[PDB]
Amino acid sequence: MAEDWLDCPALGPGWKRREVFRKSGATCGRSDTYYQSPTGDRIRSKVELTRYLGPACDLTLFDFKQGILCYPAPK
DNA sequence: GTATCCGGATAC
DNA sequence: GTATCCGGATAC
Repeated sequence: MAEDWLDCPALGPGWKRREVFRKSGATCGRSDTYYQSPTGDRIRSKVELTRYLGPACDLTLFDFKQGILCYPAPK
């Protein structure tokens, strides 16, 4: 178990992101990144992330393939 | 029972 | 047509 859990500053402390290069079947070869909340919540995408954070807390600067906030805020 | 992963579904 | 997110299923 434990494929590769890496930190995820795209949200805050506690968050963890992982990479999944498929395993087989038909979709084999695709890479899916899964990340768990910072203290209790399984999110598999940005929407799921926007859920535990609230609908008003959008995440357009969050990378679904990396799990990081490339840019914090403009002004 | 847990855990991972596979596959597709939907959307306008 | 593409893109993204979700869900369940299986596994032993």
